[PDB]
Amino acid sequence: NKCVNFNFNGLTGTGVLTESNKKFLPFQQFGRDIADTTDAVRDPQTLEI
Amino acid sequence: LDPLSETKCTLKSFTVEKGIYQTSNFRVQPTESIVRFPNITNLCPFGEV
Amino acid sequence: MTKTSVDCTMYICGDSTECSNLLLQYGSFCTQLNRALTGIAVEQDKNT
Amino acid sequence: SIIAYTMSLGAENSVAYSNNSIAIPTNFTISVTTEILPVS
Amino acid sequence: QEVFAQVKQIYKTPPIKDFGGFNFSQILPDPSKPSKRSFIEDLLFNKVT
Amino acid sequence: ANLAATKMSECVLGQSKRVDFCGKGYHLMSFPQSAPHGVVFLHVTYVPAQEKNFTTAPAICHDGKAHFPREGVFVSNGTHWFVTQRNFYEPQIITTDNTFVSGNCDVVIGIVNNTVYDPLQPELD
Amino acid sequence: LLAGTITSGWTFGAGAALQIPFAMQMAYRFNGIGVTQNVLYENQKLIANQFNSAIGKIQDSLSSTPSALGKLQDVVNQNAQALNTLVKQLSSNFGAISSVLNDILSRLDPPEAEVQIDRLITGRLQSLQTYVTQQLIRAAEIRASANLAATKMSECVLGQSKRVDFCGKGYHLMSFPQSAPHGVVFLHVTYVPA
Ligand SMILES: *[C@@H]1O[C@H](CO)[C@@H](O)[C@H](O)[C@H]1NC(C)=O
Repeated sequence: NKCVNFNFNGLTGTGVLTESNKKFLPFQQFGRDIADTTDAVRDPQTLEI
Repeated sequence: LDPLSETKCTLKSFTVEKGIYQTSNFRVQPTESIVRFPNITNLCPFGEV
Repeated sequence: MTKTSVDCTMYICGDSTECSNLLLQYGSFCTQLNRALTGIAVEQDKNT
Repeated sequence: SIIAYTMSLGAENSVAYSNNSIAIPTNFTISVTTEILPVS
Repeated sequence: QEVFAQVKQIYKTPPIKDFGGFNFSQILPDPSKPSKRSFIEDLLFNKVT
Repeated sequence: ANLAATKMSECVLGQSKRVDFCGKGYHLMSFPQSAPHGVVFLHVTYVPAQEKNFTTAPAICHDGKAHFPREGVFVSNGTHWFVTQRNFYEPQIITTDNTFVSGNCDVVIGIVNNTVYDPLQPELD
Repeated sequence: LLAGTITSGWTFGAGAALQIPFAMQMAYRFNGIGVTQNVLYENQKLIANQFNSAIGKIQDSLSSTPSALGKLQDVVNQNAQALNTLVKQLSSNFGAISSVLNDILSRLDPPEAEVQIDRLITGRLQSLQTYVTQQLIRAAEIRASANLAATKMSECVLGQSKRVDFCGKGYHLMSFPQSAPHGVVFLHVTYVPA
């Protein structure tokens, strides 16, 4: 819940993250909204969406 | 593979309205490249060399 | 009015496979310029 | 000072419809208006 | 404004729809307030997305 | 512009039963004048006022017959009945002239039994 | 706009609202088409059970039949379509090592990092001017729909219009409106000899 500049496993971006009910697949890394922009992130060190 | 799908991903639908649509273009492919220069009849003096 | 319909990859490039390999990264302008031309051919018929 | 308000459409008025009710005027009145339109 | 907003005074309709025999209800408002809209209207809003 | 060309071909040069095309109100005329880079149209019109509540009944009964009007409507003050036009009050006595007859007067709804002066009988007297 | 069409007939577009019982009203809207007043009063119910059956038939159309609200959608589709077309072009390098800026800076030194960007620009602005010129026009057209409608409500709804094929098919009696998301849908009632 803060505007931030982040790097997730080499993926770098800025924005505000939030806890999300989304269900990735055990291998999937990051979802992209239409326009293929970064949509969300499963956080590595706990692998949470 | 089949053209009913040559469209589908053009429109990006797994359904196709009644009606028509347009996908691609036809254009024949060529062959038998040709070159026919003029009568080669003005030569250099090599035998005289 | 007379309906025209165009094959961009034919005009900009003229059957030089080299070219089209450049237009892909100049984007999707190629399509639109057609879509706006079909959207005419559909109406200039409707008008009649 | 300043104000911020929702928009008033007009004066809420009600009419006396009835199977036996009409209304007719008795004196006329003229109006003059302006419809400005561009040409050039 | 040029289309729907011709008038300046907002009228209403009485409860007594003894309007000569017709049943205009299918257009008049719905006091149940499905957004104060009418029947032949609401369809036009849900039948479109 | 064309729209502004139509008005000086419809509203100025003539009368048009259309509303909100030659101004607000029942059109009567339209005097135009100029501009630097446009036109102006001065619309003269007809704005009703000084209303009055009346009571209606479309048709009338007499001799068991039903008579209707020709141009205008039927109204009544409390006891009398009169006929007049739809956009002005200048009432008249009902006659066999300003009306006409079709059918029996058992079907029309909202009717009100009345009498009819007829301008021939005394001319026989 | 309807609370006076029914009630005030059509006197609500020339000044004050003069009432009428909607029977004397249709009794006039017939006097325009060329029907004598009898044909209404003496055939009212048959005229009534028609008007009321006339709507349900429309219910099905707009309640059961899709494809009946096309044009209003062919407007939505485009405006949103070209939009994504603008969102999308932002991943077309337009002639550079990428379509992503922060990287291009984070990989080079200014000099080329400036021309790289000097190209990316030269297509975006071209991307925008394109969308725009596709958004003016489609916003001009929609006007002709409006200055038209504004001339339909002004005539068909607020009154009677003798114009054949303006308030629809037939000697027009009275046109009733209803609204919509981005537009209107009219209910034009007419006369049809049989
Ligand atoms: C008129 O309406 C009243 C209700 O206000 C009703 O009692 C009466 O029967 C109606 N009569 C006619 C002729 O419309």
